[PDB]
Amino acid sequence: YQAEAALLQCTADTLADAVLITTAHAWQHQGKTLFISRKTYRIDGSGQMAITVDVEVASDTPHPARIGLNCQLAQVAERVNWLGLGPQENYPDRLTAACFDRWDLPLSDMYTPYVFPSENGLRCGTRELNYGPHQWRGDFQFNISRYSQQQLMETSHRHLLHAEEGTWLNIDGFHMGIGGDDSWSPSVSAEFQLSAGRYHYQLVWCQK
Amino acid sequence: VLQRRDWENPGVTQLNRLAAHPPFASWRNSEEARTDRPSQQLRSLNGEWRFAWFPAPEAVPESWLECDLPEADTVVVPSNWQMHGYDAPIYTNVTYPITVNPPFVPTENPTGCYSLTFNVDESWLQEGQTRIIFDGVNSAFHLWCNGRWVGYGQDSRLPSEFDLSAFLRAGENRLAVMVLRWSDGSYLEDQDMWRMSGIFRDVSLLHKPTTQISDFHVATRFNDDFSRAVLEAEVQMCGELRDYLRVTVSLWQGETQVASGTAPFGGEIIDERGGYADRVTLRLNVENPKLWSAEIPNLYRAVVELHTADGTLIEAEACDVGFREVRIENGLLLLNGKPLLIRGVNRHEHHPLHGQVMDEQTMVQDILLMKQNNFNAVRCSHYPNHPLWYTLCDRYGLYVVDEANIETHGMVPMNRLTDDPRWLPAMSERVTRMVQRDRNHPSVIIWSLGNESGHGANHDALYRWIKSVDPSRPVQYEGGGADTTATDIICPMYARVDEDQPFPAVPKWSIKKWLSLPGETRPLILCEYAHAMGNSLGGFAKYWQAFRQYPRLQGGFVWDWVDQSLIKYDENGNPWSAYGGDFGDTPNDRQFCMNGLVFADRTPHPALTEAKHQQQFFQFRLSGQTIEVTSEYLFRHSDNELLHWMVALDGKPLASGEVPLDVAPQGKQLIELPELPQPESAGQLWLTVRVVQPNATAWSEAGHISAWQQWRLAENLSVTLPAASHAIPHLTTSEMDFCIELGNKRWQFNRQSGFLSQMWIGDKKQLLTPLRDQFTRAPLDNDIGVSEATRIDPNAWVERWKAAGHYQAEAALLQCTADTLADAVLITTAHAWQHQGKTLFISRKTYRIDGSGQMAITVDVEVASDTPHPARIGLNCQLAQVAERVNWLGLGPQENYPDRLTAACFDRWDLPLSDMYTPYVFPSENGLRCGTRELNYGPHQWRGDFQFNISRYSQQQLMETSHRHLLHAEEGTWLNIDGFHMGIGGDDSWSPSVSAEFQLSAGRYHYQLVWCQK
Ligand SMILES: OC[C@H]1O[C@@H](SCCc2ccccc2)[C@H](O)[C@@H](O)[C@H]1O
Ligand SMILES: [Mg+2]
Repeated sequence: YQAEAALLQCTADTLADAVLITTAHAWQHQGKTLFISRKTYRIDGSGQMAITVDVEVASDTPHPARIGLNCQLAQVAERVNWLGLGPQENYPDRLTAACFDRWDLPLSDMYTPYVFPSENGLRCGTRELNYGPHQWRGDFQFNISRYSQQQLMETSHRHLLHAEEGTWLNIDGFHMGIGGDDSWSPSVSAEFQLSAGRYHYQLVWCQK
Repeated sequence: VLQRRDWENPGVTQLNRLAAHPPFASWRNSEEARTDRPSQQLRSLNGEWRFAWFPAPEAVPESWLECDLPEADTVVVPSNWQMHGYDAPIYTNVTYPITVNPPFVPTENPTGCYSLTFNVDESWLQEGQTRIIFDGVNSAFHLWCNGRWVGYGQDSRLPSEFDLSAFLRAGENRLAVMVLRWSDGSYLEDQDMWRMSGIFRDVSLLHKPTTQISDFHVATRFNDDFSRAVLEAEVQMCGELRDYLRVTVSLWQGETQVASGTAPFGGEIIDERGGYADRVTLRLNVENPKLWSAEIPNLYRAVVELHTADGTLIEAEACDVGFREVRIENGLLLLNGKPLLIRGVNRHEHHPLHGQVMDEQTMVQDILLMKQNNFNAVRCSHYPNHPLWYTLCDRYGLYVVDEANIETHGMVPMNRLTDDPRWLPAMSERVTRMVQRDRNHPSVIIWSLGNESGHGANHDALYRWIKSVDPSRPVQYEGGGADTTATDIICPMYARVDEDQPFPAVPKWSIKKWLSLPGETRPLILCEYAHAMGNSLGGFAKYWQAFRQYPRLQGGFVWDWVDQSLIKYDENGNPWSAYGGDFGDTPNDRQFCMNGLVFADRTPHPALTEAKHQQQFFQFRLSGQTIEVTSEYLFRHSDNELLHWMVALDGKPLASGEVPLDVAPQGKQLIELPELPQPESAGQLWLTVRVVQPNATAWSEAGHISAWQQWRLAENLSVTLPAASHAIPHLTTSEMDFCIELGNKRWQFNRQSGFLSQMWIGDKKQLLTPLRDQFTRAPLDNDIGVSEATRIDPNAWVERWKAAGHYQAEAALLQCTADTLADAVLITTAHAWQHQGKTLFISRKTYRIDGSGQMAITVDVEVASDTPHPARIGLNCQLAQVAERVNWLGLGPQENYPDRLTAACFDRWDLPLSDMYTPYVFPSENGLRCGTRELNYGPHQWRGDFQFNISRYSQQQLMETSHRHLLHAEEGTWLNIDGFHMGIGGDDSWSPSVSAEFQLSAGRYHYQLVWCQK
């Protein structure tokens, strides 16, 4: 929760028909490196931005809850449209009931109002997501809402949450299971833990 | 004799054959019996005999009974006559090698005529009884002595004895033996093995006195905690009963007499008519007996003496006694009150030069290798063994399942003969004579009614016969669905751990589910599992996890110990390994005769090390700095055991140490490690522990490793940049090629194919073939199954890959571009693999060549969801150079695959190029190493996270060649580097058996390599 990103590399290059940005970051806590991410951004003449991500996780840190990107978008739209598992909230070890199709819901149905606030509203197996003028394409899991992960963690009751300016988007290449064999001891099975040490995913961000 | 045709009549299995009994030597001195010295009363007739071969028994001339044929050769006995070139051995699995028409056999019935001239001593003919013993003859035979007919025998795997007292004369005597290849007994001997014939075990003469010991049985009973035993010995005599006759039984431990008893003949009253006048039962008390087990094979020696009341010895007999108790209680098989875990293997009697002739030296070699690989049990598949085998298992310590010679696999339905009462006589001789021969051996713990003969009323009758004559051992039988009323143990073959196979009438449930079916209470021990054919034993760890977690899963017997290949010679007289069909035998079952963990010359396959590790007797757990050691021994303390530990950072040793093990049977020991070093340098730290035996044993050398395990400790990720180079690579663009130069190095990319087509260091070309994607492997035996060109099996992996076009698919270029960055050159390619308009795979690659001279390759592959999952996703090329050594940092040192890699350890390994090839007799994909981070070969170095194989043989040549002796080294070296590789399977080899977690089914894959010159 406390680890600070330190820049290792940030370079730019003009190719024939595109611009390529390359970055690398290390996340540290008291001298220990927890994660490294290496990214390329390729912006071509069609106006698409292709993002490639490669992450390494130290074998002796506890497996992380997710590996993804987040940002706060400036705009609020009424509807979310996606091609992926739906229509309800689904997670990697609770997604048999969800079906793959084109789904379309108001932004408020993308938030599950649990009385004790937590991570909520994820959709898995997603190939395309549309929100306002933006479109993301890939093979990912996402959640979209007016509440940051920080605000959900600090607030003990759903009536004390307030909508933030704009919309918080989380796009994950990988997400850990939620468990539930019991709630008083670790219960996420070994096949749902992010224990592989190296991960790779890719996204295209465009304006359609 | 030619008009009765006894070999075509299941009602006649013998004429004039003597009763079965335990092994006898007829000593005439009690000390010679006690110390097991050779007996003058037992002569071997093994050596040179005369032999003639005939196409049928009607072709044997009548003069052969009186005198030697001039056209006979001299041959060694024991032998199989197919091993001397007289006719071809036949390898068939299920189909009978003759027309199925019981009880008739072909009129063309190859016949072997053996003869021997021999002297008999004068002293042998004045007094007593002379008998001849044939330990095994295949398949039926008639015997003559000095021209006169003596008798007839069938059942190839148990001894046949005949009285020769009335036929022998002083001086020169002649035996004549006529052996038939086929008989009605052949219908009950359809085991999966080479079909051979001849006098293939020992021949001997035994002299007994007229008043003699004719049988004896030994039984042991215990109190609740095994602190007091009663040895009960029943002795029977033949000949004239006299009042002065006495029997003494004594029990020896080494040179110390421990117990003794003496009685006159006359048993207790049995029924309204009295008792046995010609039997006696002695009871001997033994306090604190040393118990026999496979861990500690403590033996006593029992001597039985027939003597007169005034003390004159008539004859002595002896055997080894082991005190142990085997019972089933509350659904568990117990030995000496503790539950067994069977580390078993199936073993055939097979030698590559001598066929089915077993010698002592071969038997001892098999037993030492078994114990050295953590096996404790052996199944006699599928017939009684040579009598010396049970003696060696008693002395060294292996549990034995002894099996009757009955298998009728090729019948339709499988129980056609075993449900018929006309075959009940023939089957009962095979079961009752085995029990009368072997019931005194401590190593025999379970009887088996035979193999693969369905379930018939004859099996129930014989199950109940054994329970009544020998209540001290359980009975098992697998036929008719493995859990019938004719078995004490559920004993399936090839049931899977988690997956059901619901066949009609005879389903194979998953073993965990079978245990809990409504009503079921018996223990479960697999009589055959993990078919080891070729490159196999994938998923072996999954059986051993289940065996340790479930009490009623008590282990199993691997199929099987040794490959049944034979030796043939080429034109230059060089030996090669041959299999079904290589002798002109037809029909045949080709390479299905090679299922062993060892090659026929007793050299190990790579799967042997996976078996050794899963079967270890010590289990380990790591918690912080503490190792917890658990013993899985039932009876011994760890008194010959030292734990070595070593910590290494990416192959480099940092700390080491030893600790003595002191752990009680089924106990635990905690070992605390010293404060481990904290290095600053990047990389993963690894801890390896190994259990070493400092002293030699009967079965192992000083320094033998019996158990090991490896864990990851702390990791430090590398956060330093590559050193900024001054030089920039130069790009030259022609119409045909992109060419990149830096210093003396040069790379060339072909613009029509889109592959790296050549690389130079100085002026020396490095490649003979372009670096290309590869999605296929030379198919393993488990990929092919029972599929053949005549009869295609559409469900096998090789058939799915062929029908879909994976072997034929052509790469089509979609894109090939080049760009100069600031400090590097970047090449981008894309290819599609097609077959008849369908796209199977797409690969997108980037090559980045920087100023340090490194080439970084990124690969992204898509696989169509409806094509069968590919065997691998990787690159291949043929390098121009041949080097002596391969050095790698990864799992090793032996061949390992994604579902067979628990036994391999991560370290720095270094081997000659030839150890990177596994010479399976049927060629296939082989030699892979997984989990690899760095590979060095000549001047080249590859870095990444990959699996590789390196050799002189292409995947194409391995797929097209049927025998390892026909392979030839290609120019240069074939390298395969895979991001991903499918599992090898091996639950069985005749249906798909690669588990879902080992299939490449994710649709999208990514991997990266760096290729440099260090
Ligand atoms: O080593 C082969 C194995 O074959 C299978 S039959 C099914 C496979 C098969 C059938 C016919 C020809 C070849 C293989 C047996 O059940 C095993 O005991 C073992 O003998
Ligand atoms: Mg069979």
